[PDB]
Amino acid sequence: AEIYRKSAAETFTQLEATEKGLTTSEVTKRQEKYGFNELKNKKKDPLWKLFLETFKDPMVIVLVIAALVQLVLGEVVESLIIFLVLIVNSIISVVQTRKAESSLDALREMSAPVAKVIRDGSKQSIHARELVPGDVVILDAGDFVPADGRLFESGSLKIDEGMLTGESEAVEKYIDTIPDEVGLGDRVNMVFSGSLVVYGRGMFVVTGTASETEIGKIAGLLETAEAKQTPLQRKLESFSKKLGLGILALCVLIFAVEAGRVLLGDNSADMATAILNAFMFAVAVAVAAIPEALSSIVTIVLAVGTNKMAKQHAIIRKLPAVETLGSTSVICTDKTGTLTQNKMTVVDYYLPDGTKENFPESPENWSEGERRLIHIAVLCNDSNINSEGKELGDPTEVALIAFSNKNNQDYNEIREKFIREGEIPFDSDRKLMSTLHTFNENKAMLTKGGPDVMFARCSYVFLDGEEKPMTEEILAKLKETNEEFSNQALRVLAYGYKRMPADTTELKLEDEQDIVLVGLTAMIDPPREAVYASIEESKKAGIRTVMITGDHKTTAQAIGRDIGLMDADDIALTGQELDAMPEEELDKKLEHIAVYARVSPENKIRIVKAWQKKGKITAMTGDGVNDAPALKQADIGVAMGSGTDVAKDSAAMILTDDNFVSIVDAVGVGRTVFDNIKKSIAYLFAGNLGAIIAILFALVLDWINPFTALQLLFINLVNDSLPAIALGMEKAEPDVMKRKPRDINEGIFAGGTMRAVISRGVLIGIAVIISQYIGMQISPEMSVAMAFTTLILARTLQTFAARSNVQTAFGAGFFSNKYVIGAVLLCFVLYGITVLPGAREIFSIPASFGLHEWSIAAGLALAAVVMMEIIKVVQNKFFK
Ligand code: BEF
Ligand SMILES: [Mg+2]
Repeated sequence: AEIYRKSAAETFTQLEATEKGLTTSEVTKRQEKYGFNELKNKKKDPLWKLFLETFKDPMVIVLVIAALVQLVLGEVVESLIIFLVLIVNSIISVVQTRKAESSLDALREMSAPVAKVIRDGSKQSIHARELVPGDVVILDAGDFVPADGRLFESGSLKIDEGMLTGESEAVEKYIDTIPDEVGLGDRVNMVFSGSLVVYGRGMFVVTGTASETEIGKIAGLLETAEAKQTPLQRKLESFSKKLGLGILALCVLIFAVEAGRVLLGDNSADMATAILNAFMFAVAVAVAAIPEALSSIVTIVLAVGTNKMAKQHAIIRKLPAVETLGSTSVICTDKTGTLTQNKMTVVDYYLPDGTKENFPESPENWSEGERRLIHIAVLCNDSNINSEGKELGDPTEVALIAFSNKNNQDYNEIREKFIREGEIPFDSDRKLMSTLHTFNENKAMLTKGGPDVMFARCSYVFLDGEEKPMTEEILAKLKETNEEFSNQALRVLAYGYKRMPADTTELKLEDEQDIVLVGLTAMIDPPREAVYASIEESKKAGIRTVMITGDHKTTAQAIGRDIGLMDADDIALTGQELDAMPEEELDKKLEHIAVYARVSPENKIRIVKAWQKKGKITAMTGDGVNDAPALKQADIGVAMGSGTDVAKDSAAMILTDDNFVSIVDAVGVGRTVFDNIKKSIAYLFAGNLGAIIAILFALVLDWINPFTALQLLFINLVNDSLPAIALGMEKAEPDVMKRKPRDINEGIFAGGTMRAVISRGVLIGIAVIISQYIGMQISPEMSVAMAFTTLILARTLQTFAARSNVQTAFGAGFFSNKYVIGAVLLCFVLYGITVLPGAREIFSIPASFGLHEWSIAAGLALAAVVMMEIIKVVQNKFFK
């Protein structure tokens, strides 16, 4: 924050080193003191730590207590089933946590393997690991920067600072000390570790190593990035705490009821039998209320959504990440490589003849001026594309010839038509290269460079021909066009041709006057064709989009206004302004600011953290290294296929096809996934509530347990899991994309879903109560069998009613959800397996369970479902 401001001698004196180098004793003492230039990998959570962390869930705690109670009671099989369920849930959660945590290693491969360091007066290829502040490193083209440092001798050095600015653009490096504070991407006189050197030679003095570097700061932010809780995960945690409190209250009520039946009853009833009955009732309540298959069902629905969006070439590493997309309220975005294609292109153009909007794609129909413009654009080129669009040098020349080829006019044919006869490379202050290649029977010299230099050098122009050198009207029009392009943040290069000499004798400075401007071409990183549609859909979906980019203020403003991110002539927030902004000021000015420019990776993490502080599920989407801290910090991080590997790892999603529409598609798929998950959880907990009501009513009447532990485990694991998955297979709501993002504190049972849960559970419990009463009219074992049958069949047929909370199954399509019908049929098969003579004893179903008792129980379950439909109709007609 101060090294770049200080002079080269000042920072040399600060580090106690000279330009010659440092001795071996000094370098080894400085290596032993805060040395070891490398990104220390985080030890990260071991497997056992994650295992014990997964055991802190209230549902897991209640299930563990129930399993221990069953093991003490002698129910070895049911306790082992509960233990296996807990093992499966913990394994699933730990696997998901490991997949999320795979966003590690910080990509230390970005750091250079070697480093040309002059040590003890000798130049050696010392490995970048053994580098210390004070070490003087020589840089050349194609050499990764080993450590952060300040320039003191650099000859036309250019560094691809694509891991802070996020752009593969060769940033020019000058040794002059910066007198004023500049942004992290504008530090001209300071190299940064992990940034490739594109062109030129340089030699700097290291000022930072390991975590003190900017890539070190990025690695530190990645390591300290908060493991965000998924909105489904946080809703389930809150409802799990509530359900654990409710189950503890239910067990307290059970023990109090039994203690009352003993103390207020008679001394004949032994304490041991009553306490044993209380323990069985409490463990049955725990098993029933806790959905043992809930984690598996949620994981399966999330995997279904992940596969659905992987069909669109968007790999979602984290299973809850699709849900996190569904609950997204803010989409933070990078510009270079994420909004734009990270490929410079020519978008606009101008000639004194005029501008025909879009450049014609037919060279046969091309005008003379346009043809000469393209010619003096291609034959003066520096880059090339030969195989699979391989880029030769700077993206500016690549942009020029890509625009030339995009008009169905291959540049290679023109280059072979007009052989190069000498050229001058870039001359720093002289932006004009002015190649002197011989043309077709004209021997005209062609030039290309910056706007201002071209306009100052020449006075002629190509209006219709060799126009007389007047410089008022054409100059005004040219300047107006250039200023308009600059206001559009369009990079401008002006080209011309001179032919007076027609000799081409030497290759040196020539008559830089009278180059006869024929036109100039605009240039910018254009937004992806899918970006505008994605922005329009996100705004229609209530999701605001925020641009966080390393580009200058002008380019970010132009891109935001191009895609409708900002208002008319809005003002973006520079990275410097954000750095000078206290967190309170940023929070006060967060909704109003929609585009951030010239930001550092820590600035991106700061913006994402601030947006998450406002209770909004932030969707940071990026492709560069600078986005990786923000990708990890965001609740959902979205990467691109062409983005860097660290950005792909740090982001939950990876758009392999770089389709920005896939981001809004993921938002919609996640909304549908959360609707289906809420349907499945509502169904599971309505069945659980029915079982709980039946058990409590049996308790208060001194009745036998409606369902044993094995029966409840079977229902919750194989007879509710399949219908819950089927309801997770539900079709998308018609207005799934028009809904505002769901509240982060909405709760799992909200917006009429709690009412449906309560009604369905109450009716299921009432049916099981009536069935148990009818069974007790026969025998307690018959009561258990018929209560279990009624509960299992009511929960099987509850799939139809749980499809929608306002529209009945008869009216939403009874067979529209083929998964629901398949799950209902398979649950019928499973229940028929239960009433098999061999398996009757396992499910406490006596051999006397005749077809009359089955008919009564099945009719009670069907009446429960019919009354559930009737209650749904009464609810959506009367009160909402
Ligand atoms: F590469 Be970006 F636009 F931060
Ligand atoms: Mg980028």
